[PDB]
Amino acid sequence: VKVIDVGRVVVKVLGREAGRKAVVVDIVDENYVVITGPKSLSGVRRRRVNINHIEPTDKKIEIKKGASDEEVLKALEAAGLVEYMKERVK
Amino acid sequence: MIVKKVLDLSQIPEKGEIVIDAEGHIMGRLASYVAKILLSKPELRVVVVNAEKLVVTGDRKMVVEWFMRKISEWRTHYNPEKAGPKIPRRPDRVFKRVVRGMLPKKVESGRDALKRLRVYMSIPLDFIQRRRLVLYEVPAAKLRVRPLMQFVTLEEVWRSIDPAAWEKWNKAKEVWAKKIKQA
Amino acid sequence: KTVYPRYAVIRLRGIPTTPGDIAATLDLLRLRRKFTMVVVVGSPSVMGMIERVNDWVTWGEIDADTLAEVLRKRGRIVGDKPLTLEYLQKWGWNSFEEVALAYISGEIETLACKKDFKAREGQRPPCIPYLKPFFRLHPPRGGLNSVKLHFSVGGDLGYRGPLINDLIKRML
Amino acid sequence: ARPARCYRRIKGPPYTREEYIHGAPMIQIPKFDMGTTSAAARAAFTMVAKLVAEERGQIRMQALEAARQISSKYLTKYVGDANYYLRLNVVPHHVLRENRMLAMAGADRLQEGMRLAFGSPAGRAARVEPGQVIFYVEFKPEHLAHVKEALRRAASKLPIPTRIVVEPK
RNA sequence: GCGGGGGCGGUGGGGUAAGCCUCCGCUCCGAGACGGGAACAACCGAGACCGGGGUUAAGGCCCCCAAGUGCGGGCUUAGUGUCAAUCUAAAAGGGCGUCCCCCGCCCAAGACAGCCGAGGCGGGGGGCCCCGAAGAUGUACAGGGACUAAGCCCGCCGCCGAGACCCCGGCCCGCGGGCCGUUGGCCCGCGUGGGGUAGGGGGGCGCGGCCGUGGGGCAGAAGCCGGGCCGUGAGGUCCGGUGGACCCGCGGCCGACGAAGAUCCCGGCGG
RNA sequence: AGGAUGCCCCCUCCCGAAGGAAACCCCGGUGACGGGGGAGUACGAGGGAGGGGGUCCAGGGUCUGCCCUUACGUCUAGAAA
Ligand SMILES: [Mg+2]
Ligand SMILES: [Mg+2]
Ligand SMILES: [Mg+2]
Ligand SMILES: [Mg+2]
Ligand SMILES: [Mg+2]
Ligand SMILES: [Mg+2]
Ligand SMILES: [Mg+2]
Ligand SMILES: [Mg+2]
Ligand SMILES: [Mg+2]
Ligand SMILES: [Mg+2]
Ligand SMILES: [Mg+2]
Ligand SMILES: [Mg+2]
Ligand SMILES: [Mg+2]
Ligand SMILES: [Mg+2]
Ligand SMILES: [Mg+2]
Ligand SMILES: [Mg+2]
Ligand SMILES: [Mg+2]
Ligand SMILES: [Mg+2]
Ligand SMILES: [Mg+2]
Ligand SMILES: [Mg+2]
Repeated sequence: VKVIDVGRVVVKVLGREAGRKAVVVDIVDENYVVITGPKSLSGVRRRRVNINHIEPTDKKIEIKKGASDEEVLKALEAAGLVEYMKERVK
Repeated sequence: MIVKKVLDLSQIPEKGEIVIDAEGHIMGRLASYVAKILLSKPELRVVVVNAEKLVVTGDRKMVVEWFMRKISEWRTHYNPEKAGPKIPRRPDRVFKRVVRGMLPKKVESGRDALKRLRVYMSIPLDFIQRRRLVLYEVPAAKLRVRPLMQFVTLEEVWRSIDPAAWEKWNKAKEVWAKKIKQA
Repeated sequence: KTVYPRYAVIRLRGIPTTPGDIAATLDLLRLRRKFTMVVVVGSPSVMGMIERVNDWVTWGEIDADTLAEVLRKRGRIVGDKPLTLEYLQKWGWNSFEEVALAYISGEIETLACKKDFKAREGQRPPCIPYLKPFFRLHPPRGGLNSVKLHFSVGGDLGYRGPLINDLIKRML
Repeated sequence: ARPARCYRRIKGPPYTREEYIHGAPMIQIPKFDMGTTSAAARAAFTMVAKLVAEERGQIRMQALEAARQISSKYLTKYVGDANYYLRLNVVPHHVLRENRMLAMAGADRLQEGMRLAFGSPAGRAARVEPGQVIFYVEFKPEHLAHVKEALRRAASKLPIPTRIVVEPK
C-alpha cells in the first residue's frame, strides 16, 4: 500500500525525468498529484503526475498545499535535502 | 543462508540454475515467465520451491469446483492407462502441468524445456543446507493484495481434492520441522 | 484564368476485390498500383473523380517544398531513369524547388509534359519533358492508422488536408 | 394457427388489395374505439398514453384483439367507460399467407412440397414501423397508474417490444 | 463452353425456414500463389519469373508465437468474458445486484424511521452483470494454457507482421529499331511487362528409318549398374565397372514416334 | 569424370542501393513516447584488394534439431475426402 502525501519526496519511474527526485505540492484527485523538483534543482518541471509513475522516498518536508518552488526550495533548506534531491536513481 | 533477490528478466543467466520462490506469486502469471525462461535459455535449469504457496485468484468454491470437474469428469472409455488423461492433484505437479500447457506441444523443444524444470513443495532440505541460497521473485507475477479480493493457494486446493495425501505431507512437515529449523 | 488547388493523391488500397467503377476511375487517375502517387490540379472534373475513389485513396493539398523533395527522391523519366538536376538545367529549370514552386503556385499548369508535347529550342517548356506522370512511393515508415477507415474517424482514407505532406515525408 | 414468430418479420411486399386476393379473410375485430369516443366528452380528459412500438414488424389480427380485450376490460372495471377513451390505432390490412397441404383449397394445393408454393390466405396482420402508436388512451391524470397497468397488460399480448409514452393533450 | 459457385446489396419475388427455389449488379473461386481468420475455394489484406535486402497491409504484441505482463480513466464478481463473419447462439420477461443521468415532491433544520437534527421520498432512463438458460464418448469449450485482467467501455503510444510496395542482381517476354546472303542469327530502345484451367498461337527435346555430310569401334560398339559436369526443361555429355560388334555428330525428309493410370493386356514376383 | 588458381576463419582496406540506429544534450506529454542535435552518421545487399591460419571443398547416404507442408489420376461449383 503506497502513501503519497503533500510535501513527500518521490522519485519518478517513467517518462524522460525518471530517476529524478521531486516534491509533492498538491493532490489533484485520488489518481494525480502535483510534483515539482524544483526545476533549477532536479529538472522536474512543475506538472501533474500519475500516482502510478512515482515512488515515495523515506524523506519528507512540511509545506502548504500548492506550495511554490521557492517555498519548496526553502523547506529543502529546513531539512537540508538539497544534495539529496540532486541525486539520480539507477 | 537465504538471500532474496529480484529476478532480472533481461539479466537472466544463461548457464547454471536459478531458484524461484513461488510464495505469493500467481500460478498462471509465474508459469508464463517460467515457460519463456526455459525456451529462451536452452541450457539453463529452473527450480521452483514453495510451489504449494502459489495463488489462484477467484472464489474458493469456484476454483475448487473447477479442479473437481477436472479430476472427476475428465476420463476415457478406452484403455485408461494407455489412452486416457492422467490429471495431477499435488501442487508441485499441478504447477508443472501449467508450464507444459504453455510450452510447445509434440516437439523436442517442448519436451526438453519441461525436463529442465523442477518444482517442489516447501523448500528441500538439500537446498536449505547449501552455503548461500539465492532465491528469486518475479514482481510482475506477484499478486497485489487488495481488500475484499478472492483467491486460494494451491495447498488449499490440494487439501480439498486429496485430504489424505495432504495430511501425510502436513504431518511430515511437523515431523521434520525440528530438523528443518536447525538449518 | 483560374488557379485551382494542386492536390496529391495516393492509392492506399489494393487491386484484387476493388469494385469495378472505383477501379475504372483509379486507372484513369493513373493510380494503377498500390502506393502510387499522382499530382493533379483540382478542377471540378478532377474533384468529381477523386470523390469517386474516396474510399480507396488519401489526398490533400501538396506543398511546394514537399513536391521538390518528391521530385528529387522519386522522380523518373522515360526508361525509368532517375530525375537529376542536370536534366532540369538542360531544359531551363535551375533547381527542383523552382520547378516545384511554379507548378504549385500556378505559373505552370502541368508538371509532366504531355504525350504530344513538342520540345522547342531555347524556350523553356511549361513542364518537365518526358517525366513519368506518376511517382512510386515507399511504404510509410511507422505504418498507418487504418487502411479501411476514413481519416475523419481515425483511419487513413479520404481528404487529409495538409497532413498529406507528412505522410509523403514518411513514404519517401 | 402457427406461432406468431412465423409471421413477425416483414419479408415481402404488403398484400392488401382484396379485389385480387381470393378468399381474403374478414377482419374479426369488433370495435376499435372503446370508452367515450364523442369529442364533447373527451374534452374532460387531459392526459394521453401511447403504447408505441419499438421494433418494426407484423402484429397478427388475433394478437391485436387479444391485447384489446385485456386492456379495455381492465379500464372498464378499474376506471369506468365514462372516464376514459381507448383507441386501437392500427388496422390489419396485410393478409397473411400459408403454404400447407389442405382440403379443397384450390386444385394446386394438392401438390406437396415447394411446387406451386404460393400460399393461401391465413389471417391478417398490421405492418408497423418503429415509433408507431399502437394503442391511444385519453384519460385524466388521477388514473395514470391504472392506465399504465392496462397498457402494460396489452403489451404482454403483443409480439414486438413496446414502451408506454405519457404526454398531455 | 452452352451443369456454375461465394460474399455483399435490391424488405428483390416465393417460402415457417432452409448450406431452400427463381431474377438483378459489383467482386472473388472455378482458372489465383501468398499473410490473417485455430483448420477452411471464394471473409479481411493481397495479386506470386528466380535469389537477396528493406518497409508496410490485414491482423496481432502474457506463454504456446514475432512484437507491450504498454499508457490514462471507468465498469464487471458472473471465470460472465476473453479484439468481425464462416463458427457452436439466445428471446419475451424479472432484478436500485451494482455504477450513473435526469424529473417531481417534503425538509427553510417543525424532512423519512422510530423527542431526535440531516437529508428524505417517488418516477423515467442508461451501462455492466444475475435469473430466465436442459442433451446425449472427454474437463469453467470455441484454439489451448490460463487470466480478476490476459474481460468489457471511452481514448492513447510504440512495435511485430506477406511473395504486396521500395532496392539490387539474374532471367524471360511484347512491341519498335538496326546489323548479318537469311526457312535463320545477333545487338539496342521502350513497356504503372511478368498468375493462369479449357482453348488458340510460337519455338525446342527424344525414338525408328531414309537422302546427304563427317566420324568412331576388338587399343572394345550397343545395352546394363553407379557417379561427375552442362541445360529453366524435355535432355545431352563425360568417368568407373560389365559387355562383346556395331554405332554416333550435323543439314534435310518421313513415321507402326514418347505412359503412372483405362476393375488396361501379357509375364514375373511379393506382403 | 568437377574445384583444389578451391573452401572456411580472422584481420585489414575501399566502394556501397533501398533502408538506417545508439549513448548523451535540449523541447514537450501523467504516460506509454514524439521532436531538434548526434546523423544520412555507426551500419547496410553486393561489389574490389590484400595478409595470416587451416585442410580438402562441391557432391552423395543416413540420422537429428528448427521452419513449411491435407497421395495420385478423374467427374465436378466444389477432392486429402
Ligand atoms: Mg479416484
Ligand atoms: Mg504407464
Ligand atoms: Mg478485399
Ligand atoms: Mg422477401
Ligand atoms: Mg444451364
Ligand atoms: Mg450469385
Ligand atoms: Mg468446372
Ligand atoms: Mg489461416
Ligand atoms: Mg515472442
Ligand atoms: Mg464462459
Ligand atoms: Mg428471436
Ligand atoms: Mg503467364
Ligand atoms: Mg539428323
Ligand atoms: Mg493420364
Ligand atoms: Mg496380372
Ligand atoms: Mg506369397
Ligand atoms: Mg579434376
Ligand atoms: Mg462426381
Ligand atoms: Mg455434385
Ligand atoms: Mg483429386
